[PDB]
Amino acid sequence: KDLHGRLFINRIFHISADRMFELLFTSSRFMQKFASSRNIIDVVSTPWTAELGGDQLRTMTYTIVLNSPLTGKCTAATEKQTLYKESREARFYLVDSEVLTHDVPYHDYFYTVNRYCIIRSSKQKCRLRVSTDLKYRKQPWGLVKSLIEKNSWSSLEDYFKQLESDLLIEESVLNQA
Repeated sequence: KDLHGRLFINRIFHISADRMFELLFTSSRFMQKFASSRNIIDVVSTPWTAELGGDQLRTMTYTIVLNSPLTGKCTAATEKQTLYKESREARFYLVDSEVLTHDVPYHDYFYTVNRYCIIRSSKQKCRLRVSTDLKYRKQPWGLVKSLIEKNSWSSLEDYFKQLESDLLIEESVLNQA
């Protein structure tokens, strides 16, 4: 853990900081393959756009195919991302994302905030840190809250485990030559 939330990824990758940003935060081959493998469909992203103070913003929408008897056939989702003005090309990227689901039970109660930190180590190597917090617009109580928490944290752990694994596979491709 860190002060922001549960720390899911904290790993050195032999991928440059700039390439890591491109992999995760543009419409990359890696992301097309990763989203499809997670049954995330109809991905639409606005362009990264500067706002007055120097942060850059974009919005993504997509549909998560769940096929679950607990959460339903699918859910729409919205992800708003902020690339912080403190970021520096080839050195440091900080992206905060706020993710809302539209259709699952209790969708109006909770949302997630993820913080992605990419820090240069060397010319072709960086550290990726990802932390997530589960936030509430309406506080559930007791057994309802425990159900939301257990299912959300389990789903997030599986997602980031696969993201990490797939980045290690991409790392192998990038370092072959």
